[PDB]
Amino acid sequence: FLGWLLAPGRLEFYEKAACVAIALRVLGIVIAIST
Amino acid sequence: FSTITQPDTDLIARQEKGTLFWDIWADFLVTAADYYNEQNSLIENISNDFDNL
Amino acid sequence: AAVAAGWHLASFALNLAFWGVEGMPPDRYWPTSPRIRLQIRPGRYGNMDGGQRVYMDYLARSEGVPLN
Amino acid sequence: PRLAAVMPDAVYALVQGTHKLGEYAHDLVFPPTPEDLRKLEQQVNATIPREFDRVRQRYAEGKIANDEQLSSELEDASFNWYRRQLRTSVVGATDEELEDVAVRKLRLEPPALQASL
Amino acid sequence: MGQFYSREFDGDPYVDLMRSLPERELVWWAQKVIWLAEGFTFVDHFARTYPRLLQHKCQRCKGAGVMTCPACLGGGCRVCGTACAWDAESEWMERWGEWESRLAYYDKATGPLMDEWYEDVLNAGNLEEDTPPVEDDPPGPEVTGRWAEHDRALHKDKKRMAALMRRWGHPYDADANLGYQIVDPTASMGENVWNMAQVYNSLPPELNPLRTQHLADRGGGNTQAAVEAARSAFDAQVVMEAALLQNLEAAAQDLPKPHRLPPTAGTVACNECGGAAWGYSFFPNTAVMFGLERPFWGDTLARLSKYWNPTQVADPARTGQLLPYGEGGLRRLLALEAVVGKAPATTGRYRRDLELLLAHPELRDGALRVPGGWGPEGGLQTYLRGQQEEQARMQRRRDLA
Amino acid sequence: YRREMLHVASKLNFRTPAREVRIDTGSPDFIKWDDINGI
Ligand SMILES: [Zn+2]
Ligand SMILES: [Zn+2]
Repeated sequence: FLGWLLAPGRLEFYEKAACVAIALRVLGIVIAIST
Repeated sequence: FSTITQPDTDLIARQEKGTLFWDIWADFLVTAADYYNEQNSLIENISNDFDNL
Repeated sequence: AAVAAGWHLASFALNLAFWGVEGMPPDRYWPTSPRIRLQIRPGRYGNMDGGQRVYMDYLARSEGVPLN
Repeated sequence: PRLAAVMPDAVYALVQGTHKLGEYAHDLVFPPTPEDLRKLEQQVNATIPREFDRVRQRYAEGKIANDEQLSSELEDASFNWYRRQLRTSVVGATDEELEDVAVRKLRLEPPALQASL
Repeated sequence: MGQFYSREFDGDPYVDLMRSLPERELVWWAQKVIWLAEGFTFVDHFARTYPRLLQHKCQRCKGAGVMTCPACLGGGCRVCGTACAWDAESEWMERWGEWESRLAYYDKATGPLMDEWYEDVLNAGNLEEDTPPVEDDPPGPEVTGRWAEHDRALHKDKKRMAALMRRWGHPYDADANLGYQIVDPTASMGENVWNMAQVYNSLPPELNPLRTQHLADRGGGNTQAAVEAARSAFDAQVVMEAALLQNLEAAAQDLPKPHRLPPTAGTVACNECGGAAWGYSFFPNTAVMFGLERPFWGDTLARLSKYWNPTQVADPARTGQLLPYGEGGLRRLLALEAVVGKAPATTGRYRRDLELLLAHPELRDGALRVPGGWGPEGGLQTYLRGQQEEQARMQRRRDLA
Repeated sequence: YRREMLHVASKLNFRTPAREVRIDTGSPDFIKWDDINGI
């Protein structure tokens, strides 16, 4: 099960999604505190 | 039939966010407005109730 | 194999003999629309004013109207 | 950010943190001996290669460094030991011919049992 | 992303708040893609793991699809299978030679060294050199010995390599190895399959049809035929390897194997199933659902220990049975193998070479490395015949002058 | 946060006119039930 869940393709998807989520959260912070 | 026609994640999240923004935040600032009573008035009341709350 | 298929054929002929509803009265525990029976209706979100348009064409494609 | 590198770091953090927490909580209920802290120092002292002794004493008498002159000093002894190890592995040690390497890597000679008793 | 303006989006209390906050719309789009990814994953897991309850196995062969032919346990058996290809033990090293040749083509392990040497032999004009090493020179001749031979052959290093470069080019130019920068271990899978699918890059030179597409006609009518008739066998071998590895990956767990292969030289097919070892049944196979498909070691131990110990209740006194069961017991009742074991009879085919390795000790020198094989067509005997023949050639050339 | 408050306060008219009422029962002029008559 874990060999299927942490396959390389799924790993790269998780990486991309985490990066974009961090970006959007920090952008929310930036546009909120500068208001 | 009655299982697969329930609201999916989008609608459930919309409901939760709507209750957070309108079931508490709306009536609270309504109370503030009546205590303090067109964008200028917006800025006025948000600033005042921000300060003294 | 002939017997085992004749069973199904008899069932299908019986279902054919019905042909519809003529002979069946209305029933109040089983209306014809499942939304009445299941108490389903819309809420406040998910309702756009641009939705009725697409609604109509769905209707137009269900009733057979070929115009679309 | 490259989870394929984060997972080993996560397990490493867990292992090392558990070990440190354990040693902490172990030297509290049992305070360490005030003198055999020198004995464990001697035990780790008996294991250092010889290529480092030319540096070691130099650190006692001031001479050695400020902080980085040392860090570049250990690299020289380290690579000397490293190249000595390469030589010993391939062409043999300091006092053994090729036949002794052959009998070493063919495991033809048992560990001496008669002598140890 | 400024899509929720228009008039098609009035009537929802939340879309308007996203009309005034584009950060909210960005969050909305991100979440609306992530939720769909998660749904795909859920459904994929279900479809992967649910069919495992409906798999049932034959109860006679226990999902092997194949039973033994007992006669072949102790002009052969006509009932049991046919031999395989790697069973001929006399052709093992030849097949391995062909395979390692074909494998040396793709092998990109030494890639960086070949790359730097190719770049040095292409430019040959930069010369970013430094101080040459203090050179010791080889011994003069007339000093016979081994160390002298080592040093002498070692120092003639540049003219020999030059002759090598003059005969065979750099490997990338003769197409002997894969191309210059076709594959990169850190780029992506898609780019690498694109680069390799470009011009028969997946095929070695020997099977590349472009090498031969120009001349083939009345002379032999074979070269372009005996090449497409070898590339076919090659691809069959590759697909067979894929099938075997899928079987092994299924057998790594306790799952039943997907590819049912025909019987082999010691086994016959099961006669309850046709050899189809298992199947799907719409009935849930409770043994998997409750986890009882493995049999508790003690039970198997008991069953086997009672199977290998047949019991005799009768006594040969009452029943006049003098011999154990079997046929022709009377003839059955009528050297130093006990001191030095039996002689192994599967290795006679090497005897000859062994004897050579005892008559010519010099062949054990650490400098030599022959191809490998057993017949007079392989390895040791090839080198030996070459040595004797060339020394005879030179002997005859000495006297004529 | 605040940025949103402004958007809500801009729409505070389209929402609902129902004002909850905090009635008193110990108030001095709070009217009991039958203190009103003629009814
Ligand atoms: Zn079977
Ligand atoms: Zn047989």
